[PDB]
Amino acid sequence: PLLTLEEEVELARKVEEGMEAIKKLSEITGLDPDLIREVVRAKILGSARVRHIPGLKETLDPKTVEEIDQKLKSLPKEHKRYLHIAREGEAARQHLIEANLRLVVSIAKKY
Amino acid sequence: VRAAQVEAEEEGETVYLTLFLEWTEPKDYRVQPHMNVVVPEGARVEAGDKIV
DNA sequence: TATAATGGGAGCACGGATGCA
Repeated sequence: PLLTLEEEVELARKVEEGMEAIKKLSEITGLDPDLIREVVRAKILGSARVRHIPGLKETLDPKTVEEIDQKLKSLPKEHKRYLHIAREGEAARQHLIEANLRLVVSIAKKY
Repeated sequence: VRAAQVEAEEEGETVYLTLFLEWTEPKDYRVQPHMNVVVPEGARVEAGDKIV
């Protein structure tokens, strides 16, 4: 179903604050923002999809995603907040992309 | 409103009651579509705490 | 990279084999 103004702004907000949260976890943990983002995304998408990203310096496998996930969950509550923020951020991103798919069709029909 | 403590002073044919009263005064806040509520239902806030 | 825009458009004839009622 198509979003509303409040829903759109909500998802957008969660996405932006999610990316900010990823940057925060990068500042805290000292890891690569791309790696953290890909791990969070991996946990959001679930066991359905795991694949190596060309940009990452390390290969992406469930062992690694578990290591990094448990490495993120070992943080204190205030630092563990950004994890939840990032997760809900990725979820919001998925819902946001899935919501706008009609626009793409309406644009592509002219091409 | 509920009366917590009641002090009574006897004067002539009358009594003067000093009432310690506790009540709640409601105030509405209209929320626009571009704003989000950061507080849960029935939560206790304080002075300076952000609601919306 | 910034008004908002959110579901398409075209277009005969007989056989064996299997699928279904």
